[PDB]
Amino acid sequence: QVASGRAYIHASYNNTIVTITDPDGNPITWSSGGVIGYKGSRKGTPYAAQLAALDAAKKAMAYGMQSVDVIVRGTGAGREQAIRALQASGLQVKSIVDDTPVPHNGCRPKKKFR
Amino acid sequence: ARRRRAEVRQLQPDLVYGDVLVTAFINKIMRDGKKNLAARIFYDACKIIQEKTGQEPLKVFKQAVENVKPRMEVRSRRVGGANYQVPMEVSPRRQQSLALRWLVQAANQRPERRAAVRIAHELMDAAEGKGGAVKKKEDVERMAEANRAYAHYRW
Amino acid sequence: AKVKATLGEFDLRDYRNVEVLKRFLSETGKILPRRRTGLSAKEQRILAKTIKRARILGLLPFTEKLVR
RNA sequence: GCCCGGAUAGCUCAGGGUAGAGCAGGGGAUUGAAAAUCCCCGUGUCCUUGGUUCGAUUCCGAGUCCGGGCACCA
RNA sequence: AAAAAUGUUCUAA
RNA sequence: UGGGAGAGGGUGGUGGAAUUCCCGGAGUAGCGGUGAAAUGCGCAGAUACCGGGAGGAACGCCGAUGGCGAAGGCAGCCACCUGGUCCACCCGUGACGCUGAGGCGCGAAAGCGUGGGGAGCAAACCGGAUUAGAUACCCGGGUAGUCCACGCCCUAAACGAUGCGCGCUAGGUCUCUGGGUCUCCUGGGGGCCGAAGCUAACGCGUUAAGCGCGCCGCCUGGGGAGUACGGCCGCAAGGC
Ligand SMILES: [Mg+2]
Ligand SMILES: [Mg+2]
Ligand SMILES: [Mg+2]
Ligand SMILES: [Mg+2]
Ligand SMILES: [Mg+2]
Ligand SMILES: [Mg+2]
Ligand SMILES: [Mg+2]
Ligand SMILES: [Mg+2]
Ligand SMILES: [Mg+2]
Ligand SMILES: [Mg+2]
Ligand SMILES: [Mg+2]
Ligand SMILES: [Mg+2]
Ligand SMILES: [Mg+2]
Ligand SMILES: [Mg+2]
Ligand SMILES: [Mg+2]
Ligand SMILES: [Mg+2]
Ligand SMILES: [Mg+2]
Ligand SMILES: [Mg+2]
Ligand SMILES: [Mg+2]
Ligand SMILES: [Mg+2]
Ligand SMILES: [Mg+2]
Ligand SMILES: [Mg+2]
Ligand SMILES: [Mg+2]
Ligand SMILES: [Mg+2]
Ligand SMILES: [Mg+2]
Ligand SMILES: [Mg+2]
Ligand SMILES: [Mg+2]
Ligand SMILES: [Mg+2]
Ligand SMILES: [Mg+2]
Ligand SMILES: [Mg+2]
Ligand SMILES: [Mg+2]
Ligand SMILES: [Mg+2]
Ligand SMILES: [Mg+2]
Ligand SMILES: [Mg+2]
Ligand SMILES: [Mg+2]
Ligand SMILES: [Mg+2]
Ligand SMILES: [Mg+2]
Ligand SMILES: [Mg+2]
Ligand SMILES: [Mg+2]
Ligand SMILES: [Mg+2]
Repeated sequence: QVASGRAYIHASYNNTIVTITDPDGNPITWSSGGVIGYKGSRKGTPYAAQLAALDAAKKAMAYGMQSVDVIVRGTGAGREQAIRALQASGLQVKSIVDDTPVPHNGCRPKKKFR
Repeated sequence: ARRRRAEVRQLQPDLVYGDVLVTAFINKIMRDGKKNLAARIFYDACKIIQEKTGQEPLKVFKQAVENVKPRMEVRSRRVGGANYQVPMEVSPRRQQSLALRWLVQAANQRPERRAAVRIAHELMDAAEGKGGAVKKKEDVERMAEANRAYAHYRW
Repeated sequence: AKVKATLGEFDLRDYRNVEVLKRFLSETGKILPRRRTGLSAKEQRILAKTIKRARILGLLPFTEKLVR
């Protein structure tokens, strides 16, 4: 068991996957818009990301997880709702940092993204 | 309406209880303009509720109405090309009107013969949170709780 | 508030001047524009190149994350 | 011929003191619709028979039927 | 941020 | 002569982000995807997170309405080699100039040959949806190819649809880059708005599409047709 950890919000226009780790980044537990029975387009909504975050923290706090540094990736509409949910869960959200991957003009995107 | 809103029509308080809520209700009982018929039905039902479970019926009537007011209901929206079930709260006006509508509506579902018995028995059940108009209101509130995912599409 | 003001006289090619140069990078590691830098056209090209060098020598970041 | 298994709602599949979930069914909200979605609703001797326990889906014994398995075949 | 194809010939008064 | 700006070109090297893959950890019921789906992927441990490794391509911010080039075209950073160009001084030569049929060289992408390389992407192709159909659009895969070297191809909305050079005919405004005496004056570019004038009009307007001269290329109604025949080029495709 551990007390402090990190909370990761991978969140695209498709879904929002929250995994709580430990100080070493090793996952303590995880959740997403699929762990709450949404399948399909719904998995990408703000409410889906809220329940996903609440199911993330309520699973991690159930391990003694008290303090989380919030690392945020992606740009999907469930992004802000996830951060809000983490401060309302009961966790001592000690930080929020946006670590969204951005290339320095590297690999050619799919046609969908050019 | 396109230009300005609709100005809500104020009704004359009914001559027995002095209540505009009773009036709107009697208007929901009324068909083809036969108001006095609908007046007798609401009032002959008012007697019965003063009998069966002796209580001030206006207080029972307002518990039925209160326990039928839906606080939320789905509505269809648009964005791109969709027609969702958007959970939107109900305006206090539409709150009251859906109750009055479903009250009479579900009361007329009931199987007893004469109307005032149907009206009285639903208002007795609905004042205790049972019967048709409740199972409809609750059901509406259930569907909105379900589509809380499409709540971000609320205006 | 522009950076050319917030600093005295400096050499736009000392790629080893971390204390001078880092003032020209946002909180998120990016080379500031002239609207922040305050350098001219010709000055801005010189600064960026010498910034770019210092990144290669590990003196400046290529990118930092964003804190709230 | 023996070992390992199943049998529970219409179809699948979950399981000492509940009889379950999903999909097919029905009304309903939805839409130009075909759907996806959202609500509720049904559908049991838990194969049968005897016992265990205060009581049986469960446990056991038996068989009834159907699965898997292996060996044999004069 | 776009569901859905088509309109026989001559005459356009 | 002394200077300046620049993604101008060629060669060698080299940095970080990012994606894919592999390995180890940790962790669990989904992920991904769309309008919604499905295909796909996932209890054989995926996705999401951390650490390690490999390899390829492209260079975020700077970055611009910017710069350079004859055009195509050129963008991390370092060095080497090389071109053009601009300015100052007014020092040298003495009309040595302009253009330019042929010729020669250069020439985006795609394509072709021989090797190599192959992360991502993606003609073809397969699958999923959509649809009356869907040999499409959307989704999951995916081989050329995209990348390198060398050799070919020589095409284009190769565009400013505006050949090159010179001279002449208001200014205002913005910008790049030199020089000055640094208000500002002056060069050389890049745009805008506009005098006169031009224009069928749109518009052009010292970056002319104005006024002139020189030379070149080209047009002569549409379709047939950039086809046929001939000829030349090319491995072919196909070009002229
Ligand atoms: Mg999704
Ligand atoms: Mg130096
Ligand atoms: Mg036997
Ligand atoms: Mg069955
Ligand atoms: Mg069989
Ligand atoms: Mg459309
Ligand atoms: Mg036809
Ligand atoms: Mg010189
Ligand atoms: Mg692993
Ligand atoms: Mg599968
Ligand atoms: Mg297992
Ligand atoms: Mg599985
Ligand atoms: Mg490799
Ligand atoms: Mg002289
Ligand atoms: Mg002389
Ligand atoms: Mg070529
Ligand atoms: Mg090529
Ligand atoms: Mg090749
Ligand atoms: Mg692909
Ligand atoms: Mg198909
Ligand atoms: Mg297809
Ligand atoms: Mg078909
Ligand atoms: Mg594809
Ligand atoms: Mg391939
Ligand atoms: Mg080549
Ligand atoms: Mg152009
Ligand atoms: Mg031409
Ligand atoms: Mg010419
Ligand atoms: Mg130029
Ligand atoms: Mg100028
Ligand atoms: Mg004029
Ligand atoms: Mg003329
Ligand atoms: Mg006109
Ligand atoms: Mg005009
Ligand atoms: Mg003009
Ligand atoms: Mg001018
Ligand atoms: Mg012709
Ligand atoms: Mg030909
Ligand atoms: Mg041709
Ligand atoms: Mg021929």
